Amino acid sequence: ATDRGSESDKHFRKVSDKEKIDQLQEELLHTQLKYQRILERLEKENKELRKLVLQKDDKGIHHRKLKKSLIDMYSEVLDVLSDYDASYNTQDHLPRVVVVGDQSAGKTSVLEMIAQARIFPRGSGEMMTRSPVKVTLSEGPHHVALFKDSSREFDLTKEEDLAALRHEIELRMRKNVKEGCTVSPETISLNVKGPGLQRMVLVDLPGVINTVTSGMAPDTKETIFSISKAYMQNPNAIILCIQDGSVDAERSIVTD
Amino acid sequence: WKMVRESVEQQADSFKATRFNLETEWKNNYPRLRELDRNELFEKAKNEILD
Amino acid sequence: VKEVLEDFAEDGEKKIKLLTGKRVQLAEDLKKVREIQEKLDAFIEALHQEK
Amino acid sequence: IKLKQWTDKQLPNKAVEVAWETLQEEFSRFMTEPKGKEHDDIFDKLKEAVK
Amino acid sequence: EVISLSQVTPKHWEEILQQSLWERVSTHVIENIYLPAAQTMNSGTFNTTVD
Amino acid sequence: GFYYYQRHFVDSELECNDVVLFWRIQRMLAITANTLRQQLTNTEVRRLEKN
Amino acid sequence: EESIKRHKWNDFAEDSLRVIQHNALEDRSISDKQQWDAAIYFMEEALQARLKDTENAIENMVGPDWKKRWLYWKNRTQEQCVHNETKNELEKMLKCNEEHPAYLASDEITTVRKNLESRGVEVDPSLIKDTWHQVYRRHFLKTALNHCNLCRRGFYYYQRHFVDSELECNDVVLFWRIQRMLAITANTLRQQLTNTEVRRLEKN
Repeated sequence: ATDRGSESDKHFRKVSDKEKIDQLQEELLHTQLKYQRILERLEKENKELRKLVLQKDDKGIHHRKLKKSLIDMYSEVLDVLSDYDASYNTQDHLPRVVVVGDQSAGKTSVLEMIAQARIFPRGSGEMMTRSPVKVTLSEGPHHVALFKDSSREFDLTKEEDLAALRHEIELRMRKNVKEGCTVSPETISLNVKGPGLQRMVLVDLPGVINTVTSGMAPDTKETIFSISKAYMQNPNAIILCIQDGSVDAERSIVTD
Repeated sequence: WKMVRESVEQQADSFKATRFNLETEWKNNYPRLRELDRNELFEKAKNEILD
Repeated sequence: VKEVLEDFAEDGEKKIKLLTGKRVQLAEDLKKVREIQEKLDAFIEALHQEK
Repeated sequence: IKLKQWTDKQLPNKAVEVAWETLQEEFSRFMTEPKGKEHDDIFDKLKEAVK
Repeated sequence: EVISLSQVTPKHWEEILQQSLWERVSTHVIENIYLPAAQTMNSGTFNTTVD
Repeated sequence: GFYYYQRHFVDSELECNDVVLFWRIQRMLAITANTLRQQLTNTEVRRLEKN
Repeated sequence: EESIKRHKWNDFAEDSLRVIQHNALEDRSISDKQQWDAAIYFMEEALQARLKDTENAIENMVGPDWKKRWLYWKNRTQEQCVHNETKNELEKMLKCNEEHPAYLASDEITTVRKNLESRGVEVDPSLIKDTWHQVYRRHFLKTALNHCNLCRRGFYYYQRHFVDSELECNDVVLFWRIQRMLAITANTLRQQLTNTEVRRLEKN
């Protein structure tokens, strides 16, 4: 048997079988048995195509006037331009409405009246917009909002969903800002539909300040304007200027 | 929307041009290989190094 | 080596430590430009038809 | 006298240096030396980083 | 006539440009570089004056 | 001998930093002329026609 | 024993040497005949040592010459005969073309196996790769020494820039640089020893 090839093969087979029942493999089996159940039982529900059919209806015949809205496709167009280039240059290629205003001028209330929903950060005597938020308005019988990055739809006729939407927007705004700073350029995309809405992409911008108030971080003054320029300079965009008309106009800065 | 009708068509023809423009440079850069990613490259390098 | 290459897996910077990253960025740009133009084409056709 | 002193206090220390340096060097060489014109250096950076 | 100007051979333009360019520096080349550079006992200082 | 220059053994041996200097400025002048010509013939002449 | 353990070499030398070594290498310029000859000497010495090692390995691997086989009855082993025939294959290749690089094609390995098998020699890719490594290194080093023989009398080609001239004597610069770098490293280490470390040793 010594120095025999077949005997060597048989010995190798035995040695490999013992390794096949090694503690590494045994622990792999034990952990795998739990893993087959962990992050599982979703699959059986997933097989259903009803959700897909609803998405098809949205894409194709939605049997409602809202279907195949051209502004709706423009929203996706601008989102994909943003995806192509973080840098402003290419985002400036295509038109949008960019809304700038004096800090605490009520600009979010204007954008809410235009959007016909309490979907913008609302507060008394405080910076409301700190990271720009682009909301696209399109006609539709269902007054609903949806984030680019989520699956939750917000009913814009009920306060619970409106407040959840506003505070989620606030949290996203904060998450776009580095620790210790207050203002950031990153744009939040929300697609809002409802009756009476016009075909209008609207970009809320960080409020501009003549000078920093003591409580606010100094950073913002240099940051805020730069961000505004990034979106304001778009040669294909409309500038919507929101100025506080209940104060001495000499103190305003947005018009500059 | 008037500004959109006037500017988006021109810039959409320009974006067809843009995708061909990316094709122009990209194919010269990587004629043999298309749309390679650094994570894919890492996996390939890991396999080669362990080999 | 397998452990070290797993640590390679964890860190993306450790993949672009040397700034020759054209591969990944170019691939991403190609795919995103194709999406841009695909959406702009339907938008422009809707301009022709819907308005 | 000389051999016993070296064996007790030197030889087992020189031999390990030789062997581990040899493994490190051959490990480096397999990962870097081209096998003629067919060598692909795309992962050479990653090989050196792993090493 | 403007179009005919476009038709002027590239070598014609390059010849005019180079001849004028050389007229503008050659006196400075010798007066400021060559004369002080060529008087050195160390060609490194010749090239240093040059640079 | 350009090689005698390469030797740079001693001043008595050929020390031809002079030829390399006039060569370098040859290149500078020729490339300046051709760059100016190219901008002229592909950028400035068409702008001239428009004006 | 104790005095040695109470001494340590200043580790900063590693960085200083890095600079110093570079400088000694940095001189790539052989300006005259004297340094040309010193350079060729060091190149010849360094390459001859490795060539002699390769030749001893090849003699053991291939076996005795025919003169030994009939005068001292140094008959070859089967492995030696196989290695001899594989060497003959690789050597005809290199004799026909001295420019061949170290690395062959894998199909070239298969072709070598096939020819050796056809003549009646048993060969596998590993025998070819080992034989190839030793044989190509011997060819490489002996060609380098013949290039030494030609460098010893090569200067006109570079005066004339003649286009048909194969000879280019650039390995000479490498071994010149390394000889001078060995000198500089040894001298720097000696100075560190004799002014800093030896007095610390006396104190210890």
